[PDB]
Amino acid sequence: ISMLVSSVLPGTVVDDLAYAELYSDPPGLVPLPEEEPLIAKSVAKRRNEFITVRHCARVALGDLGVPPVPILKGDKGQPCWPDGVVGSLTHCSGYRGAVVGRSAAVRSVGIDAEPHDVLSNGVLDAISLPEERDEIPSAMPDGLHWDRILFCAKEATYKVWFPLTNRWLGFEDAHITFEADDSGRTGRFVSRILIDPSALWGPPLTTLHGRWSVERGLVLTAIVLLEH
Ligand SMILES: CC(C)(COP(=O)(O)OP(=O)(O)OC[C@H]1O[C@@H](n2cnc3c(N)ncnc32)[C@H](O)[C@@H]1OP(=O)(O)O)[C@@H](O)C(=O)NCCC(=O)NCCS
Ligand SMILES: [Mg+2]
Repeated sequence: ISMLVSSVLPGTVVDDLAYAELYSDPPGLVPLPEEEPLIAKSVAKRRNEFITVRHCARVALGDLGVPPVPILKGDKGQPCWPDGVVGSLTHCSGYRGAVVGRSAAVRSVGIDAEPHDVLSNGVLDAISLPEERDEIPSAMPDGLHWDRILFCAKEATYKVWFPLTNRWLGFEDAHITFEADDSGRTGRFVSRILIDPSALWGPPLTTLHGRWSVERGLVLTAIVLLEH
């Protein structure tokens, strides 16, 4: 099938990026030796997911011109990319995906996949602002689980943010606004950061523009920031 993450990478960015995805855990994918301590005591389902996602990452790197390398885990769980590379990883039920780019062209990337299923009201209240719960249902087509799409967009926001700030970003630290395309299955979002927006260097992260998509029972979101 066609790759789902394509739908949330706009033309302005897609040619600076490489990506790969899978919808299962193929047998005989293996970790690189350096990675094995990370999943040595993990349950098989996590072990295999980890392996598959790292495999997608190396396939994408390969497309970028980067030889296969181990991808370790940093201090706050972030992937350790090779120098000169930025990227993002995501998994959920029925999806494993990776997007990478060269850091000379791409400042940061965050992606996230979720099942297109409802969230509990308890979760919705923890991850949303009162104003989002008022605004989004009007912006989004009936039938979309906009609670999950919101949640997915917030997680993508953190992933694009952390490599540029090395600071925490909570769910109530960004206000997300949505629009829907005519298809009703794709659209844009903007995350407005509500805390100190300063990057470690360069321009501040004040308003982050992303894309969302619903297809094959999945929500995909992505934010891509280019180097200017
Ligand atoms: C870490 C988190 C963002 C992961 O998102 P998720 O949708 O639950 O799970 P995903 O499978 O999509 O993503 C997991 C991957 O995120 C990546 N990740 C973890 N921490 C990260 C960080 N600090 N920066 C960037 N990427 C990170 C990892 O690569 C991980 O996979 P791996 O363990 O195989 O290497 C999420 O679990 C979380 O804890 N969020 C709290 C922060 C947040 O979302 N704030 C909202 C800001 S508006
Ligand atoms: Mg997710």
